[PDB]
Amino acid sequence: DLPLDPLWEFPRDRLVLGKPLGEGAFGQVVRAEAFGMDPARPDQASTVAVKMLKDNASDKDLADLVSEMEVMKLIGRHKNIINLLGVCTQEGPLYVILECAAKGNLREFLRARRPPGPPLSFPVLVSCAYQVARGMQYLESRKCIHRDLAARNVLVTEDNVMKIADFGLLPVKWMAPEALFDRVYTHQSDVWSFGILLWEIFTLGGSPYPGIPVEELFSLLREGHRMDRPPHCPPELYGLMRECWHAAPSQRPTFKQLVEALDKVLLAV
Ligand SMILES: C[C@@H](Oc1ccc2[nH]nc(/C=C/c3cnn(CCO)c3)c2c1)c1c(Cl)cncc1Cl
Repeated sequence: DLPLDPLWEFPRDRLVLGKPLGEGAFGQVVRAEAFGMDPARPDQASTVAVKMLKDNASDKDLADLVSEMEVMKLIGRHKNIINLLGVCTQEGPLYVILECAAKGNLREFLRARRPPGPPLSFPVLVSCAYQVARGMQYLESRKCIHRDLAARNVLVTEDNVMKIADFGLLPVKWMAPEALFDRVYTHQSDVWSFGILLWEIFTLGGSPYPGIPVEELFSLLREGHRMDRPPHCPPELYGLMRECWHAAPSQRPTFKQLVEALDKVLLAV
C-alpha cells in the first residue's frame, strides 16, 4: 500500500520462506531463509523469522501489524529483544523480518531439559533472569511496555541469549492486582510479572499457583499470600520475588534495581 522505507526495505527475491514456527492472533510466523541480510556480505545466507497476515485478514490485523513494524523501527537494536531486521512492503503481501530464536520460548526451553526426579545449572538460570531484566529495563527506558511478560513470551537463541518478543508503547496468574482489578498498567506492574517469571525459571518451567483455579486467586493475594519458595531455590532470589509481589507498587523494585541484584548474583563465581 504505502510506502518505501530505505532504512528497512528488503527485496522479496532474496527471501525464501520455510516451515511455520507458530501463531498468532496478529499473524503467522514462518521460518525463512534470507539472502544478504548483512550487506557487508551479499552471500552469507542466514535464517530469520517472518511475520505475515494469515489471510482472512483485517481491519485490526494489518493495522496493528504495520503499527507493530513502526514501533520496532523506533526502539532500535538491543541484544535482549527480538530485533527487527527488514520489511517487505513493495510487492504485495506484507512481510516483517526478525531475528530467529532457534530454541523456542523460555517455558519450552526449561521444561524440555527438565530432570526426571528430585544443562540448566544455577548460573544459566540466573543468566536467563538477568537477561530478561536487562531487556525489560531497556524497553521501559524507551517509554515502551510489555504487559504480558511470561516465559512463553521470552525466546532463546542458539547461544542461550534471552530475547523478549513483542514491543509497543486472561493470562491472569501473571498480572499485578491493579492491572487485574483497576485495569491499569505501569512499569511497576511489569515488575510484578517479572517476579512471576522469576518463579517460572527456578521451577524450570512450572505453572504458577499450581492446583489453584484462577478465580479465588484474587482473595489469596488480598489475604497477603504469595507462592512459596521453590525447592533448591536460594533465599536471595525468593527475596526478590517477594519484593516484586509487594502489594504497594512503590514498594516494588524497579528494573534497574533488579539488574544490579541479579548482576551481583551472577558475579558470585
Ligand atoms: C508466535 C511466535 O512468534 C515468534 C516471533 C519471533 C521469533 N523468532 N524466532 C522464533 C522461533 C519460534 C520457535 C522455534 N522453535 N520453536 C518450537 C519450540 O517449542 C518455536 C519466533 C517466534 C512465538 C513462538 Cl513460536 C513461541 N513463543 C512465543 C512466540 Cl511470540
